[PDB]
Amino acid sequence: MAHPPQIRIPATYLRGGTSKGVFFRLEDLPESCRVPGEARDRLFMRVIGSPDPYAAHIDGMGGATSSTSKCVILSKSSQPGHDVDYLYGQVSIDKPFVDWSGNCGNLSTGAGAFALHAGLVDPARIPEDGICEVRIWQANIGKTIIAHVPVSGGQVQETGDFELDGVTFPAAEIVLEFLDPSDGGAIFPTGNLVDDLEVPGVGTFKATMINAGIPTVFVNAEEIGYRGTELREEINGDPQQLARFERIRVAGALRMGLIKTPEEAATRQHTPKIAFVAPPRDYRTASGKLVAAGDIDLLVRALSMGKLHHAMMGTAAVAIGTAAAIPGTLVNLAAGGGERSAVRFGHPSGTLRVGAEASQANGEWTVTKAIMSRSARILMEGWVRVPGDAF
Amino acid sequence: MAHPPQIRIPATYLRGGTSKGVFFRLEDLPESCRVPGEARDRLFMRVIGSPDPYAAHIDGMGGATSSTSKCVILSKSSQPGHDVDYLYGQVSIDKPFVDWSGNCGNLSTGAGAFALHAGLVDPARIPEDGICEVRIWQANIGKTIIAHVPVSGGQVQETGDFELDGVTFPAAEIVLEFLDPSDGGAIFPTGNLVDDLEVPGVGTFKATMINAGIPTVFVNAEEIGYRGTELREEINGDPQQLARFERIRVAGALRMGLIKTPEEAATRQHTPKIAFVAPPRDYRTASGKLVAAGDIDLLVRALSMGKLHHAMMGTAAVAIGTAAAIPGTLVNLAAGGGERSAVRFGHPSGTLRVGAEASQANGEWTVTKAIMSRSARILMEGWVRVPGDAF
Ligand SMILES: [Cl-]
Ligand SMILES: [Cl-]
Ligand SMILES: [Cl-]
Ligand SMILES: [Cl-]
Ligand SMILES: [Co+2]
Ligand SMILES: [Co+2]
Repeated sequence: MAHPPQIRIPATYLRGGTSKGVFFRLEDLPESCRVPGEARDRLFMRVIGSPDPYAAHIDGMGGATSSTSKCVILSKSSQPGHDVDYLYGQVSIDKPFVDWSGNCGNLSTGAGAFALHAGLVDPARIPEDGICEVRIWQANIGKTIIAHVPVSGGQVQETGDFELDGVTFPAAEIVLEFLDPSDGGAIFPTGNLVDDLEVPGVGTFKATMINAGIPTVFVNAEEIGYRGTELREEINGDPQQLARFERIRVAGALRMGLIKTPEEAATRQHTPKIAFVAPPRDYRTASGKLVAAGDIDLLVRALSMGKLHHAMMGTAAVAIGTAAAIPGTLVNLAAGGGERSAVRFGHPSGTLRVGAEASQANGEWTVTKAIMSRSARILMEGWVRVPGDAF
Repeated sequence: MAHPPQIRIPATYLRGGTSKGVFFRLEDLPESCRVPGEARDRLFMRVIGSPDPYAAHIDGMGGATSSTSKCVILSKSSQPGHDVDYLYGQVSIDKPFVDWSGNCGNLSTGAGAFALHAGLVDPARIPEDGICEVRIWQANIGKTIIAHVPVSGGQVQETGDFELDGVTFPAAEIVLEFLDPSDGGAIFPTGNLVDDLEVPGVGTFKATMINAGIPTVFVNAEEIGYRGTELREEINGDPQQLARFERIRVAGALRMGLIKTPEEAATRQHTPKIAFVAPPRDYRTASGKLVAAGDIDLLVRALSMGKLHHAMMGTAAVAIGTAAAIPGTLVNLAAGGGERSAVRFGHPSGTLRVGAEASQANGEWTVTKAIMSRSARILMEGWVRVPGDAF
């Protein structure tokens, strides 16, 4: 017949962190799609509803945003010491293209949960009640992610009271550890944990300039004239303040070797970031919610693209966690000094717990872990349908 | 336990026309949700991922647009001469509200298909191969919709080569008939099928002013200086042309009693619409595709909000079909006159087949049917999950 029925493909549609994706077990895919290739790419384009000239994904599982135009394959890992191989495809909205070159750290959370819903983890590793350490081989980039997935009654504990910025409703916390994570080069491009940063016409300030997550210039709130508790309204409305921060950011860029000249910074607004830190202090948000000093290890405020950020940027959260873990940095010192392999920092809209491990050898630091918390949940499970001739 | 597992609710996620919705059988809903009420509303808010302050529906089935924030309940009809009752809930994105007062004609297409996937139609009515006449009681507004759903092998024929504007991929055609469809009042507010419309400083033109679908002023292309084949670029770049059309539109508004004064039209830009018609003629689109005169019954071009529309507005498509069916209107005459209970018209980007039936009694016309074609397909089927405490 000219128009056979659609194919039904077992799938699970999950929220993983602040993204949605359609998840497949490798064995559930059509035979032609069980290796990488054009069939697989076509299949996922079609599941998602791409390429779409209307840019709306009305005819597929996509939501017409980068956060909602994603497919994931999990399989039992061939890689020693791992439970699952995790492959992530970013489906272009308007072009026929599936990009396999990246990772989605948000969908990693979903990979750990799905590994268990999918039956891909050795049951010797799954408690009746507790935590399952799901060992994920990120197959796109060749790196390990450990997802500590809570379990009740032998099944993933999905529900709970853990809040994640950008996730409307609270759910159960899944802690992720990115092992040996990888603008490359030295963690401390100046070779020092703290430098005297000269900012022409502004001052000379202590600063930690760190390349971890994202190149970031950190300074002490107090020294640059801030309390560390400031919210967006008291900064983002004063161009004089904002211009001053940019001067510090440019000075650090120069000192970090990210630009050769200060005018080069006009056209390099994304990195480095600029943030200021302080020891903990009670403060209230713009919303009205109180954060007590006892509840946090330090305060951090960061600017992105010339404005104070409302919470914290993802890669900058990694820079904080990394800097906190390395004793002697301004972030470490703000958090109390000594060992700080996990810290909870207060940002304008709430608090965030991050962590890191790092080691030293001939002055030279290596980051061995990035640690963060996210959540995941199943939205729908069953089968996706596509036309059989579409791939 | 403090956080029980999510509930799994049997559901089907379908595209119906140019919308997506989550479809339920009434019997599959939790007991508390099998009558209208707060539980049901909460359930659907939660399935969709509302209310969402981020306006992104990352934590639900919604797509954060009005077209993708919809839930549907079908049940076996209690209403004599009907197969299913069809209830549609529009879920607000940012407020906790489900609106049950409207219909979605696009999701009607999905209602007819789902009625069959859901097993809700008497099998005496379903062929092995042919068409199933699904008789839908639109429970929100109290009206009948007949969906002619194609069937192969005793199952809905979903796939096919029928194109619908706003639907990325072709699928099988489902013809819908809206029985006794219902700015109300007379179909012809002037009492005439054609009037002499005086447009100050522009001219006096034949016009059909019809209230069906939407109040529309129709004129003959030739008389107002157009060929009827014009595309957007040759009109939408000339303010003098656009101002002239608006004068005609205002003249018709006045004559239709929709405004008391011409200045009132400055703040009433949505109705009436203004369109011009012509007998069929070959033309090429901006894309480059040729439409032959033999393939169409007439040409129609409409303006909305002061600009030539790229195809045709939904409610204006109904006005065309209705006017075509009523012998003596300019639309009927453009289409060849006589009986025209279905017509295919050529618009700037393609062609559209619409239909109507109407009857006359003491000069007074009543529309008994609106007929149009759409398509539907299942995107995913199985179960949605929500937290059990969410509703
Ligand atoms: Cl195959
Ligand atoms: Cl496998
Ligand atoms: Cl219940
Ligand atoms: Cl029922
Ligand atoms: Co709770
Ligand atoms: Co085809």
